[PDB]
Amino acid sequence: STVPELLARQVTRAPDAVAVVDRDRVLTYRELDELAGRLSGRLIGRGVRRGDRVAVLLDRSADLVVTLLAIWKAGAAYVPVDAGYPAPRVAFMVADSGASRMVCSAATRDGVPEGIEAIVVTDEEAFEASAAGARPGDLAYVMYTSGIPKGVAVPHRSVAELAGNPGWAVEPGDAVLMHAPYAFDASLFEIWVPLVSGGRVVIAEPGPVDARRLREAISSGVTRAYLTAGSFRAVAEESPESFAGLREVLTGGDVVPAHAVARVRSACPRVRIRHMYGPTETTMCATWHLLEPGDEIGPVLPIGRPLPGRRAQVLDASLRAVAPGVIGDLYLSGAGLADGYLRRAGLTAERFVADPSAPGARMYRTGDLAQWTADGALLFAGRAD
Amino acid sequence: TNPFDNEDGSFLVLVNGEGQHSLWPAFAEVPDGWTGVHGPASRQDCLGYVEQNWTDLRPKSLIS
Ligand SMILES: CC(C)C[C@H](N)C(=O)O
Ligand code: NA
Repeated sequence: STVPELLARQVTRAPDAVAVVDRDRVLTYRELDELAGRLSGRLIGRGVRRGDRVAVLLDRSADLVVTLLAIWKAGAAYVPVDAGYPAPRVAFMVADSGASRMVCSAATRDGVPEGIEAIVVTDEEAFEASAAGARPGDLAYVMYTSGIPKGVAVPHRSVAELAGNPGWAVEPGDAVLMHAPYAFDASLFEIWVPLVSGGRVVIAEPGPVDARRLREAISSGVTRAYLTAGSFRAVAEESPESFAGLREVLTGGDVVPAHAVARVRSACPRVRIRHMYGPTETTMCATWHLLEPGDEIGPVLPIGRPLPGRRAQVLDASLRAVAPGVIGDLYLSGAGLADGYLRRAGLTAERFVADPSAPGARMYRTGDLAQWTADGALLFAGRAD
Repeated sequence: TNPFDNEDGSFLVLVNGEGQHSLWPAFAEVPDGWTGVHGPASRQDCLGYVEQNWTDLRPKSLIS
């Protein structure tokens, strides 16, 4: 599948439901689809073809969401560039990714590198609304690692396997706070999961989301929020009651101590807490651990169990599967794998390796160590380094 | 040491039906659906083979 296909299902089912809330501005599903079709028509009008890469340099906004969908409708892949990146990283990312055009706004226009086409998203041009369509094997985006950053090429099928995963349990009544950089794949949860579910994306006000702003967002109707591990740990230790009223708080990426989860559960008995694990190379997260309301975490916070549709393997140095309680190398397979690294065939062959458990398939080498519990959960055991 | 990261190990290059290439430790049985196309050889040799021979990361099914 593709996220545009999943979203089209929601546009058909409830065209007048709210899709995006950005300050005063509100977009319904139909309005989001129509706006994205117009910008898609501008891209097709310039000659953008399937597989082309379009960079994006925008502040978070309804226009950002419109732009990403529009690039997808045109058959292209987006290369998200954070407007806060220094100019050399912007220039490197654009050149490395092979992006030939860059959507920007009046405010970010000066950030487009010289020699790359600047497309100002608010400009109106004489092109008809058109869509070439997204296809599952086609490239959906190129997101860069925190290392020389590497460009991870992710196809539509993997983004949809993530965004449309039933385990998210996001409903049309949900409102998800959007504040993570759209250059980070946590934005897949903040943007695409609610939109494929019929819920709404709530664009956070400019600036970092702290505990006070989280409480204000919850009071205005936000039901689910993701925080980076660092931010979650800080709020969990300083003001764990600030999560009160959320249906679910999500975190992951860096180390989250069990104590931080325990503090939030103590202050907020009813909030679901989802701990997530996974590299960019396997599309946001590959395993997760959900602490149901009222339940206590205990001494170790698992990285959890593979998402539906995914598989994990813990192998020793001879590539043999180890028993529970034995530390080994963690490999990720099933849904969600990237195609590989742009311009780096060797590195791709070095980390997206043959999977002995599924004929012809690949598994991603995390470089992390883990162990199974007897009941099939995974505990992080450090870096293979 | 991780067997895929041992710079002094012996390695193969494997290819699947999609033309995707994989490094593989030569001591390990080749998984079903994969074919060895190079090696046993050093890790750098195998990676150089991949760089020279895997010119299009797109899966073959996509292109055809
Ligand atoms: C979204 C997070 C659970 C993990 C993210 N994919 C990362 O590599 O940092
Ligand atoms: Na990795």
